[PDB]
Amino acid sequence: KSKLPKPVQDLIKMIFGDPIDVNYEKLKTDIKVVDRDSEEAEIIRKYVKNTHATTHNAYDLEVIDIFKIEREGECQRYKPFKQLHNRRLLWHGSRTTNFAGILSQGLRIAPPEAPVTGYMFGKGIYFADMVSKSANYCHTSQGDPIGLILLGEVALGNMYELKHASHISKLPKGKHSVKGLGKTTPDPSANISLDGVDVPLGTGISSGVNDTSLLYNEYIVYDIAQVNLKYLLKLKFNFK
Ligand SMILES: NC(=O)c1cccc2c(O)c(Cc3ccc(C(=O)N4CCN(c5ncccn5)CC4)cc3)oc12
Repeated sequence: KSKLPKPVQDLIKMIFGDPIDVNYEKLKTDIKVVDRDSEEAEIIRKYVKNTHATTHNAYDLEVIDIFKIEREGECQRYKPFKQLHNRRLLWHGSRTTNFAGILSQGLRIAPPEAPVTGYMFGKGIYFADMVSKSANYCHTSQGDPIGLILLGEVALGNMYELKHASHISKLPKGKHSVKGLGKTTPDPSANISLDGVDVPLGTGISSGVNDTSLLYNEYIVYDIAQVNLKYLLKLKFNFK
């Protein structure tokens, strides 16, 4: 029998579809349950509440569990970016069947053999500031309505801000990331800081950007070391 807390046991069962504690160790990730009552949990629930897009109206989201995560070796990998400016807490969704690999190997760039279809700025690691934009990538359904989503600290630095698809060969000198500019953005006046990381949990407003292909922002880094995975949420999708 497992010596892990029940919510972690349930997470492992979800990810692996060996004993629980053996499957836990395969993730090479410290997983802690975040207390419901805590400042962190309050902030995260607000981020989920406030950044569900109006056009993503097929479902609403309920947070079941919040986990704080620390991948083995992450501290030393992220160190060269830990002091870069413009570090933001951003969403990344993925199918549940991908999470064993994501936690054990981290988020990775798609290999050459994968289609570039779906990647408007070329292969990289993609994030949203609107929970629903990322939650769509969980590919949940009425029959399978529980999904997993990440919050990563992403070291964005100087952003190369684009409005139309462009598979850039290289970042311009002095740039660290790409930001796709959407028509709607979390209200920047509502940004808060959590442990030195900016959290854009404002309700969506018009960005005032015209001549753009994107409804909502997206953020791309091209070096896996610019990501520090921080939280993993188990979400209930309530389909309408
Ligand atoms: N995932 C997000 O939260 C996200 C956020 C904002 C913009 C995009 C945006 O344009 C994408 C692109 C995207 C493009 C292609 C795929 C895609 O098809 N993928 C294949 C499956 N996959 C995977 N398989 C095995 C191991 C690990 N991963 C994940 C990738 C998935 C997503 O994802 C976004």
